[PDB]
Amino acid sequence: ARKALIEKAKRTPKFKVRAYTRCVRCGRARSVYRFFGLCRICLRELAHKGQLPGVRKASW
Amino acid sequence: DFEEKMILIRRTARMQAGGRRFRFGALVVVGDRQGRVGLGFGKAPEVPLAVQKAGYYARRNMVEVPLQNGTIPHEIEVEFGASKIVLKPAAPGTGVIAGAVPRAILELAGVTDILTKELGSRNPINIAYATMEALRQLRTKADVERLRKGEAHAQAQ
Amino acid sequence: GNKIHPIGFRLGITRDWESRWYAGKKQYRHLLLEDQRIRGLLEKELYSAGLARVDIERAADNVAVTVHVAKPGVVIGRGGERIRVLREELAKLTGKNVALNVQEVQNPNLSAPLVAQRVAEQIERRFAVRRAIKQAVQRVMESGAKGAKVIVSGRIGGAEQARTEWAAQGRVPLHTLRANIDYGFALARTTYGVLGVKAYIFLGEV
RNA sequence: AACGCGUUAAGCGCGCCGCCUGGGGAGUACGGCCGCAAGGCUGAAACUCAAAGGAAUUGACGGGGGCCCGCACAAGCGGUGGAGCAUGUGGUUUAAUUCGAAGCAACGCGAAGAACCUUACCAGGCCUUGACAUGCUAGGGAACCCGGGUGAAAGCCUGGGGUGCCCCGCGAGGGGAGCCCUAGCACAGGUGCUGCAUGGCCGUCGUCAGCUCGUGCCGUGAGGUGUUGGGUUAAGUCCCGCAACGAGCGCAACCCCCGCCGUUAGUUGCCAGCGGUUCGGCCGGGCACUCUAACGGGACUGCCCGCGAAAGCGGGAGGAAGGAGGGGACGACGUCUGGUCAGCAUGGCCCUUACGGCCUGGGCGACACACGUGCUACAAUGCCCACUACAAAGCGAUGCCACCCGGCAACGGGGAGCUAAUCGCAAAAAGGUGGGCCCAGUUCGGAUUGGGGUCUGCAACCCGACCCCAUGAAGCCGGAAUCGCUAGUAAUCGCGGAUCAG
Ligand SMILES: C[NH+](C)c1cc(NC(=O)CNC(C)(C)C)c(O)c2c1C[C@H]1C[C@H]3[C@H]([NH+](C)C)C(O)=C(C(N)=O)C(=O)[C@@]3(O)C(O)=C1C2=O
Ligand SMILES: [Mg+2]
Ligand SMILES: [Mg+2]
Ligand SMILES: [Mg+2]
Ligand SMILES: [Mg+2]
Ligand SMILES: [Mg+2]
Ligand SMILES: [Mg+2]
Ligand SMILES: [Mg+2]
Ligand SMILES: [Mg+2]
Ligand SMILES: [Mg+2]
Ligand SMILES: [Mg+2]
Ligand SMILES: [Mg+2]
Ligand SMILES: [Mg+2]
Ligand SMILES: [Mg+2]
Ligand SMILES: [Mg+2]
Ligand SMILES: [Mg+2]
Ligand SMILES: [Mg+2]
Ligand SMILES: [Mg+2]
Ligand SMILES: [Mg+2]
Ligand SMILES: [Mg+2]
Ligand SMILES: [Mg+2]
Ligand SMILES: [Mg+2]
Ligand SMILES: [Mg+2]
Ligand SMILES: [Mg+2]
Ligand SMILES: [Mg+2]
Ligand SMILES: [Mg+2]
Ligand SMILES: [Mg+2]
Ligand SMILES: [Mg+2]
Ligand SMILES: [Mg+2]
Ligand SMILES: [Zn+2]
Repeated sequence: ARKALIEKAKRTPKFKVRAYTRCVRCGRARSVYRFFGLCRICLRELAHKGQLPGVRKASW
Repeated sequence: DFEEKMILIRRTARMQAGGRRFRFGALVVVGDRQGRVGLGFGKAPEVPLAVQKAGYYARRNMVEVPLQNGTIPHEIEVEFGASKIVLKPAAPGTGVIAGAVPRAILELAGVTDILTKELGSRNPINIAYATMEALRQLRTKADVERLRKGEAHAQAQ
Repeated sequence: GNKIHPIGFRLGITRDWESRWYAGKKQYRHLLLEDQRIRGLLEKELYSAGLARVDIERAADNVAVTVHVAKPGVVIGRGGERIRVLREELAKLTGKNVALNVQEVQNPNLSAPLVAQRVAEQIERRFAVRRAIKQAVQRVMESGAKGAKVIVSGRIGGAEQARTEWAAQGRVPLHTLRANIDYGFALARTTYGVLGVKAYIFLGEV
């Protein structure tokens, strides 16, 4: 998250290959789940508040 | 309902694997300046939890005092440890001359005038119940000729 | 850093999710992104009202933003004046059916995140670090809670040596699932930095 | 002082003696005295340090002991270290090879996806209220949308289309909100620093049985007791004892998975009997059982002989399960000033026409080496070509792609089904049947090369994966050292998901 570098990935690019996601909540595109638009740090951090519906804590 | 000064506090060390651990200790007086007076010594994890506790022990550890015109009935001396405590009556106008800790305890117990010295070892705590004992042991011109003589009392008086 | 978040443990065991919907793979990604705007604006403003738990139930493009809060008439204003200013400022961000309610935090000591806040405030407020935390807890077994515990955790009192503190009382048993405990993360800001705070309350075994 | 003394006093008193007066210097010097001598006796100071000490407490520690446990060692299986390749890493090199991780507890770890992008790095072409926020003042501009020129792209010079909304007004048209440009100012922004100024979250000793408080008891106290001893326990689990009695955070249970069974349920799953059958649960019909998810039942040392004050323990009966049945989530007070300012958050130091910003290309992949992790091997319990069976879990309507045709093939073309128990990835593979190889650097092995193609993609030279042909390297089971696992585990064999065009 260099501020302007959330933006180099927000707007649409010269060619379609450059289409890399990022986190809405912090702007680390290093490990991101295109199902949460979120990363692993976030996904827990949040899931740990129950702010993501149906996201349970797992065990078997 | 008891007015209560405070004598001394300290932090003491235990130990353990990885860093020390502690506990704090609080020397506390009590006393309706006309007669009575207690002392406590309180240990506890956080400070004023102790200072509060030390106040407890003092309520039970009470010593009525023979008092006589705000002063001490006879002379007196007592040892306890290697800390040697002196008292001695002073006249109207000479007043709580005594270092740090008898002052605290004598005042609150109710003395106007008194003379005083401390001896050898000076550690508060000894000189504390040095004097708690010095005072447990004061004796009165009547408590007395009715300790002795009083074999056949009320023939004498 | 050894242990686990209490709420995120009882996820449908002795708690509940705030945002309670359904969603498809298409929708959940965007749909949730929305809630984290709803809950960014809603928060940022409502602060000095004492906002607690923010429900966001959902039907077919009908959002259902409930709100638990200390002080319902600093959400309101006079009459119904300032609640309207927002109720659309959300439909201004959604682009849809914001039903933004209000629900008072009845007993305020008996709900953690508040408890956390006022303390983190009191630290911002340059108060007596210890006593803050003592009285913090104090009031919690004074309002009638089963267990209390507050964890002040910074460069405390203005010191260069970073430590931590706390106290507690009563049952604090976070290894019992069947014990309902509320976590409060606050996060004071003082001239020397930033000093996160915690607060756990037990209400009862079920 | 405490240790301990304790009618053998270190208890309570009388007499007399000698002796001490802070550590070092120092049992030295000076002087006298004694002895043959070695030396002794008597015995200082100058200077220098804030101590030198005494008992005692909690810990830590011992090449001190006593008693328990962990795949800690042994008893057993299989590997690494050697070989080639894959991946991190050390060192070198570099215009830069961006960063951080550091004994176990850094090393297929941040990367659950580096061709530009990511990208902090380097070389060039550039932007200056800036890719971004809420604004202020002066002046022009509706917003906005289309084209050319120069160019590696950015960037810059420039042609045109457009002139809505609010208030006043008959009107030209001025005022206003938005947004737009030019100049200036607030300021933006920084993956600049310090994890040893923090938050939080993580690792770890450690799922080890430990860590503590209250009231009281005991010491002048730090402190002890409790928690210890004996029995028992995966445990501070519990039984008995005790100056203790209980509680708080741990253990444990309540949550999930798997094991048996019952209640509600019969679709897109299921087929034991009956009807029809294009022989395909295909259709009628049924929901029996398998499955399918939701809730409940059940295991308690309850029963028996034995052992035992008891807790417990050993063997058994019944039971699907037996002493917690297997597995998961679950990590106590604290330590290592352990980890990261490189997710985010923030004190502070630091730049702000430059570290900030945009861009095309180059780089994290370089290679005299070294380690750390894994893959495939070195083959006969095997390699290979056919025919032949038996899985669970997950993904997919911007995708999964049954079949059909073309091609030796990757794949291309055409195209039916599927919001997914209905359709598809889908071939499960070791196993089975049948046959080929016959100890060979081999039909073992599958490197590294020569050429030919397919695909994703603006774009495969750096620097991709896959197809076919030809090349057929090291290595015949591995030095000293060293790793994992106690049962459906170890080994061995296949499937899947996330990330992501590839
Ligand atoms: C080198 N020393 C003087 C040092 C200095 C600092 N910080 C500073 O000097 C900063 N001081 C300021 C405030 C800027 C004036 C330091 O901050 C540190 C250290 C020590 C290191 C030691 C590290 C070590 N290994 C990993 C290199 C290590 O083995 C351990 C360990 N115990 O296992 C560490 O703790 C270590 O990683 C570490 O933390 C250190 C420092 O933090
Ligand atoms: Mg930042
Ligand atoms: Mg991409
Ligand atoms: Mg003496
Ligand atoms: Mg002295
Ligand atoms: Mg004796
Ligand atoms: Mg001297
Ligand atoms: Mg062995
Ligand atoms: Mg750094
Ligand atoms: Mg690049
Ligand atoms: Mg640290
Ligand atoms: Mg470091
Ligand atoms: Mg450090
Ligand atoms: Mg255990
Ligand atoms: Mg005592
Ligand atoms: Mg007991
Ligand atoms: Mg203990
Ligand atoms: Mg004991
Ligand atoms: Mg217990
Ligand atoms: Mg049917
Ligand atoms: Mg039939
Ligand atoms: Mg547990
Ligand atoms: Mg270390
Ligand atoms: Mg790398
Ligand atoms: Mg064909
Ligand atoms: Mg095809
Ligand atoms: Mg051979
Ligand atoms: Mg084991
Ligand atoms: Mg696989
Ligand atoms: Zn993220």
